[PDB]
Amino acid sequence: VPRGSHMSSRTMTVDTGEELRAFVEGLVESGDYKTNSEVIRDGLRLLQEKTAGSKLAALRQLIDEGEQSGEAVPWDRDSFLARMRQKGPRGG
Amino acid sequence: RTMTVDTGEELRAFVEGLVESGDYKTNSEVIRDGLRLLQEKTAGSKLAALRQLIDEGEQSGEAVPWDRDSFLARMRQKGP
Amino acid sequence: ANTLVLKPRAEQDLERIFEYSYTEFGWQQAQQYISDLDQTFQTLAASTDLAINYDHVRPGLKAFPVGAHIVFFRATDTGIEVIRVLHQSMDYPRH
Amino acid sequence: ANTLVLKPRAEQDLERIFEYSYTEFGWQQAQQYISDLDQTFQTLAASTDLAINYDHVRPGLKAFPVGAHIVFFRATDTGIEVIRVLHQSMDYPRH
Repeated sequence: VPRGSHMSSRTMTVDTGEELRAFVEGLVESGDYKTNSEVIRDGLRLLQEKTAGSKLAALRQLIDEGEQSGEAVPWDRDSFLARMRQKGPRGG
Repeated sequence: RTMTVDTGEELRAFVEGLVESGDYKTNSEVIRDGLRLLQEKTAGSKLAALRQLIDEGEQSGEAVPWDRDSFLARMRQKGP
Repeated sequence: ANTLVLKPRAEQDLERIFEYSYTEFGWQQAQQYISDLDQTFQTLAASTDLAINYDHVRPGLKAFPVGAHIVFFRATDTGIEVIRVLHQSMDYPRH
Repeated sequence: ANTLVLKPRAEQDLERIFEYSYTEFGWQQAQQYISDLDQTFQTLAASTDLAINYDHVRPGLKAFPVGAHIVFFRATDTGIEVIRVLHQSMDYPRH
């Protein structure tokens, strides 16, 4: 990274549960995949593929669920952020 | 027991959208759905898959005597 | 003042967006992101010409981008009504 | 002394198993795990009766568990020849 700049790599820490964890481990140890990350990405590609053809239906459903969620009410930024602070200690 | 993974930007954003929509509770739930699909894809062909791994072992060269001391020395030498 | 109202589900979207940002980036960035969404909401409530026509999803639906998100809303007599705020990965743009 | 030889890919399996354990748990646990595998290899080289018949995968193939892994091997005149060491999630037990 050039000086005065920072890494912008972005990971996530996930709990796969024991059954799927062992599944991932076996795939890496067999040499079929190089890392846990490669296995997880293959899974996410399949999940993205499964729903790729129905994005319009999916968005309609999210919009409809918004429409059906109750009458609209006023928005206040400061009240929202107060409510967020009230949920627990906040830092950074 | 968790794992820290790099999904790359495209799939990371894919995961974020699914959590923020409320469709899934956490990043973990999204990842588990993906892994279920991957497990499902191969679930019906475990015998062929094992045969392929065994064959790849058989075809990997002449067997050599197991030398535990050499192995552990090599492991130490990598990134001491 | 032009009207600005939000469906309950849109508020819950904002909470999830805030929490997601907070986990990743901490308070200052997450609150700023919400503030930027707020600034966008105010602009859209004032200017009908900014709204992107999203009839192809639902008649009368409008969209507008902010950051990595899209505000989905309807025009009212006096302003806008926000229905959902979704990550841009959920978009279905007009073909 | 019974003989014990490994295919090159089985030795590479052991490296991957070592690295996986090392990343998660550190040196001591990874070395212990390899020690357990080594102790099992020695036991299998000594006692033909321990080997599980895995003809249903390949004729003459044998399996034996250690920890969360399976040693796949063949009997030789003087001991064993290890073909792969795989996580038990890769197993296909006899129908």
